[PDB]
Amino acid sequence: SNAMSGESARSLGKGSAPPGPVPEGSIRIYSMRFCPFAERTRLVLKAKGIRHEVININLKNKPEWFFKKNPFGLVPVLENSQGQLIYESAITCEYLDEAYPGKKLLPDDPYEKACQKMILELFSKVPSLVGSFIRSQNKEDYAGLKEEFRKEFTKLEEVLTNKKTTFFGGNSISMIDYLIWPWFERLEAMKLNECVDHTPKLKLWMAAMKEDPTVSALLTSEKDWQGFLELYLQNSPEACDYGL
Amino acid sequence: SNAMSGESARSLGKGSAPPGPVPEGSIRIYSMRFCPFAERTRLVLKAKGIRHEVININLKNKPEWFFKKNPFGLVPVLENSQGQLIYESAITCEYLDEAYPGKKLLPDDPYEKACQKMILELFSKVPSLVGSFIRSQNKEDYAGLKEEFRKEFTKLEEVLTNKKTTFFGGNSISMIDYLIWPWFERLEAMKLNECVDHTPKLKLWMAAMKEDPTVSALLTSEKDWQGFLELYLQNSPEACDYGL
Repeated sequence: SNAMSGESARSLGKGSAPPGPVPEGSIRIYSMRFCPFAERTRLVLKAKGIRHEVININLKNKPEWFFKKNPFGLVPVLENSQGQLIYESAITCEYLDEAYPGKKLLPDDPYEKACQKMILELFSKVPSLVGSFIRSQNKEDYAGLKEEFRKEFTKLEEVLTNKKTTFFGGNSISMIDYLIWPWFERLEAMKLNECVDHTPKLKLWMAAMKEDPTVSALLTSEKDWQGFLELYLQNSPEACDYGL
Repeated sequence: SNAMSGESARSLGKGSAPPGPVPEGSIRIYSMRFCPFAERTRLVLKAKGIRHEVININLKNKPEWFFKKNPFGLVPVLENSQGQLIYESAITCEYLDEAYPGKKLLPDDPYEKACQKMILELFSKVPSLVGSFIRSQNKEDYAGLKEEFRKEFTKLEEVLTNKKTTFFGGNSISMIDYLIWPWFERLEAMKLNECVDHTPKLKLWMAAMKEDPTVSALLTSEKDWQGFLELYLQNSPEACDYGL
């Protein structure tokens, strides 16, 4: 398969040197191959056809210089040739949509843009629920979390039902779809396919997202992801490079 | 004193008569007189000179119809004559800045606009610390929380230092100052004024904000705030109307 983004780039850990300045005409993304928050930014870069380079950060052995890129020490972080730094996944995505030409991902209409950001807050509980599920130590907690997924997924189903459209912002894929897609991308890998069996519009949306050329170009092995996940929970410095 | 931002409106609770229609050319804000998040929205409405009506919600006796304005059941909520509903304080502020004429509060530059949103994230721990502080009942826990305030205020002082500006978005007042002002406005009332003494530029920004005409027009009694707070902590249905 053709390696996209920074799918083959080994991560930078403790003792790595700070990278050199970003070349003129390019934008750098500090990312992690399996981070859903950094995937939002990689999806936008691909969709808009922005020339970019990827540096992967070993999130379980972070270089001290990374905290100079983002004081929170989290990926994604964008860095341009002027040395400007942009962090927070949603801020990185909105910045790229505004600063570069190509397909316009967010609507200009103030209310429509506000709707995409309100849908993002309707989704906000999913990332921590995904977190609690992966760290689940017994069958009782495990089963209850599946019911929570169904409850949160129903709120998204309601948005699609009212909008009477395939995607969260209309007939075509827009910003909001790319912002929430990295968590749905892993549902099958997490064995959570049953959580969408009472949300038919969201299940059709997932199928339609899998067919998008940008989405499709970034898909990776479900087994590299489970393998990564096992090591990440063990706080392994080898987690972020699993499969390389 | 002269009320120009819903200071005189008794809150609507369970059983109360819901409001009429929103007049054409005006916008409604569902608010609460002492809510710092809804205050961000009131500051933006006043600064831009937007015709608006304030409806206060009794947060400790919430009408069930309010959940149809915002499924989260929180203020602020904007509602126009077309029936569009906008919620989440930061979303309500950006929407008003984009949709209406008057003074521009957010910068035109994509990076400068991204900086405002990253500074809001650097401030994001302050509301939860304020929550914990007001609930503190131990001398050790009281002193400990003050050290955390000092550390969060230092992150804000560093932004002002690096920028060499009076305000968080330049040498003139802008969106970001209004978004964080409602918490600093109350430090004196909470007996936390001394927590800003180690952050000189932050203390001068507080003085400068106090002199802004928009900030000054929304001035309230420190004692009304304190009295409201005691009752709010007791989950009293009389809290939101304190002073009326």
